[PDB]
Amino acid sequence: NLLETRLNV
Amino acid sequence: NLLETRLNV
Amino acid sequence: GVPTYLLPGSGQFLTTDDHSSAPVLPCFNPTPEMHIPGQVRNMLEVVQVESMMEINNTESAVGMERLKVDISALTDVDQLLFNIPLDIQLDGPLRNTLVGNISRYYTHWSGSLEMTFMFCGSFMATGKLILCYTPPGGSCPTTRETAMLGTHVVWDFGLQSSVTLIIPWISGSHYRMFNNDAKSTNANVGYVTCFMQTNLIVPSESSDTCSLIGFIAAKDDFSLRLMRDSPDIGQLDHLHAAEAAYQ
Amino acid sequence: GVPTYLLPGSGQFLTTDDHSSAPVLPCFNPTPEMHIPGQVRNMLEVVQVE
Amino acid sequence: GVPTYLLPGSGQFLTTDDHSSAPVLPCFNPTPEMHIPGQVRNMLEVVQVESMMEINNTESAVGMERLKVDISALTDVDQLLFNIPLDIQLDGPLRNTLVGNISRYYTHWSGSLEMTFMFCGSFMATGKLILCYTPPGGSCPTTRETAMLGTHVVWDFGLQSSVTLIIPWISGSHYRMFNNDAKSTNANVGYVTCFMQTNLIVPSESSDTCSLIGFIAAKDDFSLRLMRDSPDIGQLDHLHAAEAAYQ
Amino acid sequence: QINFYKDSYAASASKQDFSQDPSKFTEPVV
Amino acid sequence: QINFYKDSYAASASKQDFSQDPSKFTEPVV
Amino acid sequence: QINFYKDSYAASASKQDFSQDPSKFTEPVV
Amino acid sequence: RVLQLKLGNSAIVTQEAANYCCAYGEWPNYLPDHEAVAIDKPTQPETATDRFYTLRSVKWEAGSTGWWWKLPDALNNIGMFGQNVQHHYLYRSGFLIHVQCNATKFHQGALLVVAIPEHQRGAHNTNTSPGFDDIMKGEEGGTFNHPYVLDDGTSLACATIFPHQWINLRTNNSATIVLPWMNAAPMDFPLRHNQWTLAIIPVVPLGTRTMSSMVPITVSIAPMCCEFNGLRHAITQ
Amino acid sequence: IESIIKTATDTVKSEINAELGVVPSLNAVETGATSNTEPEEAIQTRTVINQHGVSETLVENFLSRAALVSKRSFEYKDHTSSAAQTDKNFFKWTINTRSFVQLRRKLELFTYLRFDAEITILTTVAVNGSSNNTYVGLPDLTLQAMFVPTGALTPEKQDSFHWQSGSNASVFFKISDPPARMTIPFMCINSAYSVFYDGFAGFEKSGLYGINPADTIGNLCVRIVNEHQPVGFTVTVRVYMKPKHIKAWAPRPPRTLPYMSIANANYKGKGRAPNALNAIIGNRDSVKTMPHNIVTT
Amino acid sequence: IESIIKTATDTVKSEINAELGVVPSLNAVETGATSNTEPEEAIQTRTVINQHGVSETLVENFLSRAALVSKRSFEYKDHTSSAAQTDKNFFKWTINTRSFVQLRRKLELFTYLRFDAEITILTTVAVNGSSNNTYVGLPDLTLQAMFVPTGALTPEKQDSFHWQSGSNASVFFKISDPPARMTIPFMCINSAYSVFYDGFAGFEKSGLYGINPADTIGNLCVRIVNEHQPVGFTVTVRVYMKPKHIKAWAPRPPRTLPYMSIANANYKGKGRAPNALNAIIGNRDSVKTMPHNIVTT
Ligand SMILES: *[C@@H]1O[C@H](CO[C@@H]2O[C@@H](C)[C@@H](O)[C@@H](O)[C@@H]2O)[C@@H](O[C@@H]2O[C@H](CO)[C@@H](O[C@@H]3O[C@H](CO[C@H]4O[C@H](CO)[C@@H](O)[C@H](O)[C@@H]4O)[C@@H](O)[C@H](O[C@H]4O[C@H](CO)[C@@H](O)[C@H](O)[C@@H]4O)[C@@H]3O)[C@H](O)[C@H]2NC(C)=O)[C@H](O)[C@H]1NC(C)=O
Ligand code: NA
Ligand code: NA
Ligand code: NA
Ligand code: NA
Ligand code: NA
Ligand code: NA
Repeated sequence: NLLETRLNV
Repeated sequence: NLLETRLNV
Repeated sequence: GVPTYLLPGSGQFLTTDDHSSAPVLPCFNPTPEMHIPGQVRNMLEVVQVESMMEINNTESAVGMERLKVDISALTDVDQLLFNIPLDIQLDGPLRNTLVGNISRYYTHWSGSLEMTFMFCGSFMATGKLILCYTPPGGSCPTTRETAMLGTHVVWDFGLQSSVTLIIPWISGSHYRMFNNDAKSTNANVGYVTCFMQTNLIVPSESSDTCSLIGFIAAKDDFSLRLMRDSPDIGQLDHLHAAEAAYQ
Repeated sequence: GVPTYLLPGSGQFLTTDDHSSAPVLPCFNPTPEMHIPGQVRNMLEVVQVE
Repeated sequence: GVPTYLLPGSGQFLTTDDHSSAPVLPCFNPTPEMHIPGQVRNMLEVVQVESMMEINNTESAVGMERLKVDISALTDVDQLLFNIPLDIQLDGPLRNTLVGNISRYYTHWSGSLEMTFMFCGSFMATGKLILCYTPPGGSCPTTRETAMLGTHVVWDFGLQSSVTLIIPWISGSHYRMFNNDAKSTNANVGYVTCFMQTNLIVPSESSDTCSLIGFIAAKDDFSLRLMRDSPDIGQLDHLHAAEAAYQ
Repeated sequence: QINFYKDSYAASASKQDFSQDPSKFTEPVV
Repeated sequence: QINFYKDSYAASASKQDFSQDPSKFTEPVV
Repeated sequence: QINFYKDSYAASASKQDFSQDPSKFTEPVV
Repeated sequence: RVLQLKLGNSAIVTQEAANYCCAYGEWPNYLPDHEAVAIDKPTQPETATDRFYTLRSVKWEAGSTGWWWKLPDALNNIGMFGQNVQHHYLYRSGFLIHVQCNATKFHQGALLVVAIPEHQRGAHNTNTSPGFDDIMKGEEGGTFNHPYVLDDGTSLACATIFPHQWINLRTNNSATIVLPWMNAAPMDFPLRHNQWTLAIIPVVPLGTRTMSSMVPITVSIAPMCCEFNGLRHAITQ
Repeated sequence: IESIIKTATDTVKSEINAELGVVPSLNAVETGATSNTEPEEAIQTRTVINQHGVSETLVENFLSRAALVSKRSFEYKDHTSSAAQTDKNFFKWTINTRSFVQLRRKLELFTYLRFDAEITILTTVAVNGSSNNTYVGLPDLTLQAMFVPTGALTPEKQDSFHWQSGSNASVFFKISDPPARMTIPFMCINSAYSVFYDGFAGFEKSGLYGINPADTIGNLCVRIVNEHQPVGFTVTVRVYMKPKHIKAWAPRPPRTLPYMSIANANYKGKGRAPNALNAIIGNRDSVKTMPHNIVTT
Repeated sequence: IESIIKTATDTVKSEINAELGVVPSLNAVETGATSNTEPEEAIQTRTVINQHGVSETLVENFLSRAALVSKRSFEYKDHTSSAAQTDKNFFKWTINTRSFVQLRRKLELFTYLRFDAEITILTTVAVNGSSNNTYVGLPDLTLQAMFVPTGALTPEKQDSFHWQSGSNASVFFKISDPPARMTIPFMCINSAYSVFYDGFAGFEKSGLYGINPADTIGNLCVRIVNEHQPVGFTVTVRVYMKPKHIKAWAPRPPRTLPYMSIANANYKGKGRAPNALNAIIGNRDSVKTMPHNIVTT
């Protein structure tokens, strides 16, 4: 998810 | 209520 | 073994408790400290910094216009310019300030306040104003000869741009108290009023209308107690993307 | 850990008990004392008045 | 008796706890200690030993062939030979090494690494190579005049068989962090590249193709923290003969 | 007496002030 | 204050640093 | 550290031996 | 009231200053050996990088909302500072900022000049985060959409908690601020994170009844104690 | 200049003043300093000895309170026919302080923070209320909560071999116990957490603004350990966080407009004042109108 | 040379070198020693004072964690008509570390080990889900666990006179208690356990390779103490082991291919890489291909 990776889907 | 504000309704 | 017995309160969870508890990661070494600018250790350090009052809280003032008061030349003597309510717990010109925002996490307060005003007209503009604080007991004064009987300063515009009015702590009790009642003898602070002492006088090439910015802060005699959830924030739903924390 | 056992009376609430208990408001500073006339410390002081 | 009360956490079982507990066999005498070679006391002792990198991780290389890189004479100057990704948490040439295997039981790491290369051609073979480390920020370099701007060593083949490249700790933060994201500013280490500095030159009776073996280890500035279950092992079923323990 | 809390107002009751002066109620005259 | 754990980060809260310097926010001028 | 049992093997874990010698694995040569 | 600043081959004088501000009471310095992380010997260019650079001027109009620039982003392509940024993985510095605006004794107006640490912007009336081109403006900088809430849902009225000065046209014609290194790490990659944002906001609008003239605002910035680590080939934005 | 302060400041007695060249009520706001005018310089004062304490506004007291950070409800039952999106007797949560607004606004008063985190887990159960079911009593279930680092592999089903927890920390607890409790250390790769982050945490141009994964503490993976019963129940798990051993830097303007999203600082405001985009304070009729004016009769 | 090490090593500042007869970057791998080249000899360095701790990689911390070693489920009921192979209200287990792979791989990093073993026993229950049964609530049963030495006689039925436990240690515990706990001492006939054994532990040629019964700790014999109820239940027992007071010798290459059996080191590998017999690391297209290469636009 975005909190772990800072990528959107 | 009257105990918090000392006003009657 | 040791003979023992359990007290009332055994097994409860109190959110303000203070105990040691089991470490998740044994033998863990946290990252070394390094110096960082701007450390804060008591919230009373923040409360002593000046911030802008929203004095022009009126239906026709939009955005940044709410943060300044405009003054112009008058043709009658002794006239009232504006007034400010002083109750630091309630909504009003003082609420969205450093002192207002921090005070609304607490329920009781004590100590002196200062208001500072800056003149933003041209260099060629001149004038004198009187700033008054009236202790509580009845209605806000509407005339200069009533208001000048209270605490006041007379301000001359000049090379120094700005003036301070002290609002001294004058209270029967050690603290004032946040009820939801503005007219309580435990809550009401009195009033601030501003009048012309002379007139705003400018030459033809200056702007005929000039502005004041007003600021507020606490002195180092100030104190706060009885912490509570702030009334300045709240929610009725989960925020956008809140389900993503479970994915 | 410490080996322990519970006595008879464990978990009861007795209205005449005398123990410490958890503070609701941490770091709270109560209002300073000032002198007030007419302090009373034993109810036998009142009983001696006509 | 002693007056007592129970805290939150009473009766829980935490797998990382540390307490005394009741002995099953009272008055038992364990077997005397004797000296045994090779005692280990910190896992950082194992991590400092060199082990082979799997640089040739390609579809056509089978078994032991994956552990060596073959080089041959070239007819163009300055040519690229191979490159190595450096992210010690991820799958790749570094993963199945003493430093790789132990690091994957942890989540954070810090400190310097060394790569050592051994030449395995004939005595009559000669050549020079350049080994480069590039700090992160963009794409891996494809040309010698780009790669030589970074940290590097120039290696001459001779009576000493082997050379060391130091990969120094160069990081903004005290530790790097195992996300599952190779392109993170908290995880990426940069690149290693190898180029011809001259050429591989051999006589007609030597083999025309010669091999390198590459090794990696940590220095004694290295550290690991935040332990976790290793991703290198797992099961979907009970093993064969597991029911026999209940017979 | 057992008290491990940080704030002094958490403590047990105070049953040890034996001082008196009846004369403030029985003899308030010159 | 009671702490039998081996790691110092397990301990109770630290409520005893009364040091201040308002002047880094109120007077940041020469 | 709390231990009221009579046998020493009942005790809590031993996390305090910081001694090392890498050279028995890194430099086993004359 | 009167001030001279001198760094490298550059000097600035002003006859109408109002003291100057040192952020949080601290002054720039090089990274000491007990706080360091990267082991390579650093590049320290001194007078090649530690000097005033002047940006394009902007026009103060009756309807202006205010202006902003991000650091180090606004300097990453200028002079020998830009060349050292493009060839190294890591950077560290302080800054000295000087803001200039003059008008006649018949003009009125007031500017807030404020340096904001970690100014993470919000977008208006959408759930989607700001894009790369909303944030990375370079030398040109940007303008405020909603200065009354600082473009982040907070407030202009409380912005005086940050390092700041005012330009009040009847009082002074310049503002000066000194900034230390301000980050959770000892060094950073300069092409992806900005430590500071300079903001200039017209709280009292420009006014006069005299002859109309164009009234510009001008920004000069000097890096202080620059250091660079991890040398390699050049990468630009 | 640093000093030790335990109470509010005393007041000194003061006299008449009339003195050329001296004007303590005048100030220069343009410098950026706050006014240094004292009460003794503005009015005649008495002597006052001030005994008011300042400890309830210490930063450790202000932030060190257990606040709600997660609430999750799921069905405990035979999941053989459930859809792909359902929590099938277990769930994953990424630890964050972004989702419940009272803790979020308090942490956002600062730019950088360093703390250890005390975690408390509270569980409750109820019988499923569909018309096939009577009430039957409530089961004393065992639960497992496993800590997993940011971005690492998590379990895919209730009976996965991943729950063997060979190096990960796990806590096992029953519904009849007091709430479970443990402390997570300050785990950042930097010397402090960044509360706000003005950048893009990747070497390419493409990803999200303003999120740095180095500030994400980790994951909790939670399951019921018991097999399913013949009847269904609903289980709710609540997580509380208390910061402790706190250091804080660079105070900030408070949030005024409502929060929109966990991911960013985006804004819209209320439809009308207070807390609207164009008006934060509620209106009055004019700058001469006193809103709570006392009427005497 | 032995020494006390509590933190990672410091770095010293270094200058330009140009010196005949001296080549610290050249080495002789054929000797079997690891390279002794230091960073100060390879590049110009600064001074750095390193405060990073090394305690989380101590052998006692690495191995001393409670891990799952047995899970057994059985039916609590009237067993009058059950088959000969069924667990009839009791079971036998031989203590081993061979069956759950996370603990097995960690112990197999070493050749010899000496430790005491802390044993924790966790029990859960559910109503049998056949269509004759409604839910009814759950019983608070008493269980007995009896220690029996390797190869000694074990009980044959739930009500056997062998459960009288006249010299064997037994622990009695209820489902409503915290989990049961006890410590077993280091019991080997030798000075350490053998993790691997290259031999045949019998004087004839005929038996199994690689198992030495001197390394088998013992048996747990477990029963429900209560008589059967009128309705059936399923009971599950989980056993956890934590090693403590540890010494370890002669470190080894880690397991790469999946385990096949509890009895031996036999291997097969995955069908395709990673962890296949002919390829341990996952493939890339060539030795010049960079797999996570950063793209700038
Ligand atoms: C993460 O990415 C999310 C997905 O982004 C889209 O998909 C990717 C793959 C790319 O193609 C990308 O370029 C796309 O943008 C992103 O979520 C999206 O965010 C936008 C902007 O807020 C949403 O747009 C708004 O949509 C509503 C209508 O919603 C209905 O229809 C959509 C399908 O079109 C359904 O999915 C919804 O469930 C609803 O049924 C519009 O009303 C709204 O405004 C318009 O209307 C008003 C007047 O009412 C006008 O004033 C405006 O000018 C507009 O004309 C927006 O258009 C979009 O719906 C949403 N998509 C999805 C699938 O969620 C997310 O924001 C990113 N996250 C972060 C943290 O950045
Ligand atoms: Na009130
Ligand atoms: Na990663
Ligand atoms: Na802000
Ligand atoms: Na005092
Ligand atoms: Na050291
Ligand atoms: Na082997």
